Amino acid sequence: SESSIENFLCRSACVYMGEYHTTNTDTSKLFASWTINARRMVQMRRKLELFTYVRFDMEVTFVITSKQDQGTQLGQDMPPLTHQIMYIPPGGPIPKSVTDYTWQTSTNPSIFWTEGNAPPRMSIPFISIGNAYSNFYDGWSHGVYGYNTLNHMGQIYVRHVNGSSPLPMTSTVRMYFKPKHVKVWVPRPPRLCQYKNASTVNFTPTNITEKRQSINYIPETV
Amino acid sequence: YTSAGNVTCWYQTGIVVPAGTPTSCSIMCFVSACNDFSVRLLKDTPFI
Amino acid sequence: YTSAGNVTCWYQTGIVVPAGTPTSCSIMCFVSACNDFSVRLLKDTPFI
Amino acid sequence: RVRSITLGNSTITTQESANVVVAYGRWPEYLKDNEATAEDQPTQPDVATCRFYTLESVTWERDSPGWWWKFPDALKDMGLFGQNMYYHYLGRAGYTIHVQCNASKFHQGCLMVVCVPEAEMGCSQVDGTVNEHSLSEGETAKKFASTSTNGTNTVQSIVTNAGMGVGVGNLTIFPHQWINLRTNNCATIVMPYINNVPMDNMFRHHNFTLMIIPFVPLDYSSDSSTYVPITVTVAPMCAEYNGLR
Amino acid sequence: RVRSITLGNSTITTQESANVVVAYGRWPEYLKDNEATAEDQPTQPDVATCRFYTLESVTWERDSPGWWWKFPDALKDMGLFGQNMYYHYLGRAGYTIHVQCNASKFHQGCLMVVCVPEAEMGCSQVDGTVNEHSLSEGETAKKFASTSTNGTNTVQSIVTNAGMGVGVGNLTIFPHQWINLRTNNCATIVMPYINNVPMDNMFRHHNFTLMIIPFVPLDYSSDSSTYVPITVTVAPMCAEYNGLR
Amino acid sequence: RVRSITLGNSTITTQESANVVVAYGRWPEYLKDNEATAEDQPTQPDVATCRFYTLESVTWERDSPGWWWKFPDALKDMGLFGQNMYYHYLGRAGYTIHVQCNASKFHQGCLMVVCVPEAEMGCSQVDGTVNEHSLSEGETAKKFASTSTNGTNTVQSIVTNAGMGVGVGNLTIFPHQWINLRTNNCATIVMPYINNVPMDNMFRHHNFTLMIIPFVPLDYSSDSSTYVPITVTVAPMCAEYNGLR
Repeated sequence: SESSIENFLCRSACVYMGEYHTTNTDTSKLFASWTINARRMVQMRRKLELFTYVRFDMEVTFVITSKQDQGTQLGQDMPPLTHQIMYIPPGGPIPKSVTDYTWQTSTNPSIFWTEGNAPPRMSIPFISIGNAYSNFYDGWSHGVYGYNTLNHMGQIYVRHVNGSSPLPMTSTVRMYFKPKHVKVWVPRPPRLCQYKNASTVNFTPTNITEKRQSINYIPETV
Repeated sequence: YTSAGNVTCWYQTGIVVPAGTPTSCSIMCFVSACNDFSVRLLKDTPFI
Repeated sequence: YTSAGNVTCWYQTGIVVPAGTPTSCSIMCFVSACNDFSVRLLKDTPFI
Repeated sequence: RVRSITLGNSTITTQESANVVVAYGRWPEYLKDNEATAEDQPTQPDVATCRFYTLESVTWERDSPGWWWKFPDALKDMGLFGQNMYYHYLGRAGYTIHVQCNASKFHQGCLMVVCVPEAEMGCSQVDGTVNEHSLSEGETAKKFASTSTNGTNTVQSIVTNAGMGVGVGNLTIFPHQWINLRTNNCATIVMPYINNVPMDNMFRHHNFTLMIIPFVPLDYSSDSSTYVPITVTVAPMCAEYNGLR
Repeated sequence: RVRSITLGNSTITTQESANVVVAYGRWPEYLKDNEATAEDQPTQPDVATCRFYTLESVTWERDSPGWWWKFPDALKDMGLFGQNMYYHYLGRAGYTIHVQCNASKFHQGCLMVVCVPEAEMGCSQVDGTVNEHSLSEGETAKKFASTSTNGTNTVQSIVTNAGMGVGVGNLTIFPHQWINLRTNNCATIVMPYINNVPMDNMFRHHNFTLMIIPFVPLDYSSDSSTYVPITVTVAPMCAEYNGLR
Repeated sequence: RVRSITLGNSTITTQESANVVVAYGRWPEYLKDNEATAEDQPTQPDVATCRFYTLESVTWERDSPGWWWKFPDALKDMGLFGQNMYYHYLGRAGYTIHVQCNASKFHQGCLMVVCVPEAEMGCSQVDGTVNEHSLSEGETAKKFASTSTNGTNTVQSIVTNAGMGVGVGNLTIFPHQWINLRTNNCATIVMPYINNVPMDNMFRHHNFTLMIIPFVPLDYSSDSSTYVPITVTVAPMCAEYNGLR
């Protein structure tokens, strides 16, 4: 009952933590971004690799905390801060500044949230023109080995929702991810070697198991 | 220092061959679970 | 320069024997006709 | 107690005491009619795709780590089934694979024969990428190694990790068969079409991989033959392509 | 065509094509109820007496005259069945004996396996008496000799007279089985309890004797193994003792 | 799976898995009654003609071209059936022929066993004539040669032409059986009486000829026996003679 597929896979986890400012002199530090896949979380990756094909919905919750920068200026009286969390489907426009037009496109779903309230949450369906996702692909992208374009799942972007000339602030977002209504096909053996990077199956050769003293050795009984 | 059962194998007779066959040989073991197996308290694995 | 089919035989693995058996060996072929065979225009044979 | 099987203009002979593994319980079949009714009409050759194709034999010696083939494109030069790979943009098929040995009662050894879907392989250099030639050579087999390999763009082919980063004793999770020279010398595996889409292009994707791996090495004594031949025969089943009209 | 048999926490494996000799047509059983109704109440262990006990293997070489064991007291150190021999004053039981060989098709030889009730043995000195150690050593086998023996208090163990003063070709009168390396390698004998009283004390009386005797010696050639192992396994049946309350 | 057959005061043992060739579909039988009703009355011995007669074994070595016997007169010294050949002026009979080999699983070879009616043979000299001794020696076999022979009055016995001027690969047109040391070692042929008259004299006519011819020579290795014995056993069936009263 605890070994069913749902109870084994449907569990929440922190998969990305990022920081972003209201004012800066880099302009890439003004927003945070994440590409959705399940290959940079080493514990979820291994449980997912026991199968060849998967199908699930996604649920994402966001925990967001702010701070005034230790730069100099005190005595402030500020209202609570507002944030915008945008999801981009596969085949959507990507922003490059925080002032871009794509933060207003009608087909990118978006959430507006102010601090002090309950943590925000959105639910994404199975988004693929194929019939399942694949954890393993023995092919070419059209050319990269092992990468097929049916596994695109979208992106998430987060910014502040101030007006003009805002006050300096630093925020941190943590994303909690959970698959739901899961189905799996074609079981596989468990990964025996350590993972080396996030896109390949590359590995250094590993021992089959650890040694004992002799082929007869059994430890003394208590 | 286990409190578990054990399995051992012994030579009852020895291996006998005709002329022209290899002298040494090998045995292989396979393990599996039977239908009445149960598990509880999902946790994290100690291998990665 | 025939316009006929052909048959060939290939070594997939090689022959493996124990100790004390002959090394080489032989194959034999037998031919026959199946029930649907027909012949026409009796003539003289070219062998005597 | 010998059966003779004819597919098309091919004939092979097997033993009626054979054992057959149907991969996941599923026999091959046509995608029925109406996944994509209107402008996706398929066609099927059924001419000289259903016929036995026999590759070259491989030679099992005392130190042989193993062999592997990729499917398809092990058949890209095989008569009509290979012609159809160039004329058509999409296809699909199941297969029947026979593996046979020729050995005596004075030999000994043990083989695993396994069919692995999506067998993605690793590079010999951890921050490298695999080449197209090092993954397959068509109807010629690639070889596993007994130690860890080097060189650029090569599959890391140490046989204990099977090129995939797992323990090779655990490949029994896939459709597999054992050949123990003591008790049998043949193996049949029937594989259906397995993908996450109904059809696909047959040149830049390897559906599955056939592997043959000795777990107990070949042994013989005084004047037996020093090798054993292994032979592989493949018959495509229920092949189907996009319509051209 | 292999059967797997479990008695208690023991498991062994045999072939389903076995042949079984039931000694005189009689299966073992309990003395029913009322030979000695009033103050002779028995009890039965049925706990870990019904279980396979396996002795050490013996080694059959080119010049092996033979082996013998005494029953009981070949089992006086065997777990619970041996504990019950010390706690109880009277007992009885039947037995199942399996004998197995491990040999190849390049070996040859022939064994007789016989169970002899009341196998009273003679001394090496005609006006002498036999010792208790020279009759048995428990779970270790005694050995027959190929010539006539000497020394005091020893059984005269020349193998042609089997220590009993008869011709050894005539022991087929007892429950017996042949093992011909050419055709089989196993033998099962089921022995009931045979005495002239219903119960008895198990320490100063040997109910029966198991003997194993080669009639055609072991032969092999160039680089086969030079010995063959023989293995004996015993399961007590319907054991029964005097009540203690 | 062994059968034991007794004819008269003879007993032989065969395997119940035998295969039997009845020559042209016809079992032997008596010419019924009334071909020659009035003054042609026959009689039948049925005493010690129906019984197994066993000849001497022949020795199959590495270079053995083959053997042949003539029927009858291979039995002119065989007890009663031979006495009847001298007492009676006309006769007839059918036969059952068993041929057996004694070989191991480490030997190899292949034999044809064929029964040929009217096997008229040619002379070694083209303008010559064959002798009576060179056609048969009774219960001793004649031998084929591996090259062409010479000398006066001798059968030209090169084995590829079988002494008859035909190709030896075509003798399968006659009642025949194959003995492949790999799969069987025995052959039974049941021959009826075949002539163009109902009875005949048994001294100046050879009804048929039994031939045994190796097509793949005997091979063995290191310390196996260097020969293989072949044994022939004959039982006459439904013998019948002219009445004497």
